[PDB]
Amino acid sequence: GIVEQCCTSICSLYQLENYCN
Amino acid sequence: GIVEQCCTSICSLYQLENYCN
Amino acid sequence: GIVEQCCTSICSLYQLENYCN
Amino acid sequence: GIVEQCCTSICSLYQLENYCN
Amino acid sequence: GIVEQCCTSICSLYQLENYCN
Amino acid sequence: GIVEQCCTSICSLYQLENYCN
Amino acid sequence: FVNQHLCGSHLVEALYLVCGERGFFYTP
Amino acid sequence: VNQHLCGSHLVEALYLVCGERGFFYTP
Amino acid sequence: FVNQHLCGSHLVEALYLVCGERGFFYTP
Amino acid sequence: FVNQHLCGSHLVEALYLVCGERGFFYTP
Amino acid sequence: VNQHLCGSHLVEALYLVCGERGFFYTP
Amino acid sequence: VNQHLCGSHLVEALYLVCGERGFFYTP
Ligand SMILES: [Cl-]
Ligand SMILES: [Cl-]
Ligand SMILES: [Zn+2]
Ligand SMILES: [Zn+2]
Repeated sequence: GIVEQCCTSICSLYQLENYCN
Repeated sequence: GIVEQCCTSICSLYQLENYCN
Repeated sequence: GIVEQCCTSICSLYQLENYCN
Repeated sequence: GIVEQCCTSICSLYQLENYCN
Repeated sequence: GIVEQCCTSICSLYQLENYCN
Repeated sequence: GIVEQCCTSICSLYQLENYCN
Repeated sequence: FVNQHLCGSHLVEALYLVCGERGFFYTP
Repeated sequence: VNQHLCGSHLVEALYLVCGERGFFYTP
Repeated sequence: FVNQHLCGSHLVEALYLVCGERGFFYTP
Repeated sequence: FVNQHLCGSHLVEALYLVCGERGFFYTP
Repeated sequence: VNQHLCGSHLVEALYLVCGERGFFYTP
Repeated sequence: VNQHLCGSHLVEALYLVCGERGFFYTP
């Protein structure tokens, strides 16, 4: 998930945006 | 300025991008 | 809502727990 | 202390509460 | 107090240093 | 730079101050 | 408006800590 | 601890990028 | 009330950085 | 005055995330 | 640096969980 | 990620220590 995807390596704004709603 | 624009109104990330560089 | 309840009054951690899950 | 107890591994709310007052 | 002094006026880091220890 | 100087090891207030202006 | 934007930021912060493994939704 | 701390930056970043929409978060 | 709750959060933050090895008490 | 000091803190935070490798200047 | 950064999250978390009582912190 | 997170604390610390002057930041 986001912790898996964005904590081992940076997420762009667009990548982070997959977790909106 | 940024304080005058974004502390009175909410500024989105696209507005804020104009103060980068 | 949470903004309406906790930005007008201070909300403790027990109040806030009701918006978890 | 808290840095010893809560930075090598997560502290619950109750664990953190030992450091109140 | 610190809230009464630094939430009404802006407090610099030198003002704030007086509430350390 | 600051990331090089202040993320591998703590910077004092005075050290951080080199990056003001 | 701003008042509440900034408060929202602290609220998510606090919900993060409080909710634990529950997690949470936030909408403005 | 390192990922609890990252999570906390993540929600803050979500808060801003998501806007009106809001977001969901679970660890 | 909220104004000051949120300011308190920044204040602890700033006292953290400023006080260093001194540390600090905070009460609301 | 305080209102804006505290908002500035969130603004730098947001500029940090948004600007990426650009970076930014901030002045009050 | 890793523990200075953790400390900063710690005080914030203390600020919220302790409430009226407040707290004490030393590194 | 560890340095992106440190950066975020850095700017906050800069914001406070620099005051009227402000600061510049680049990663
Ligand atoms: Cl605030
Ligand atoms: Cl961190
Ligand atoms: Zn704030
Ligand atoms: Zn952090």
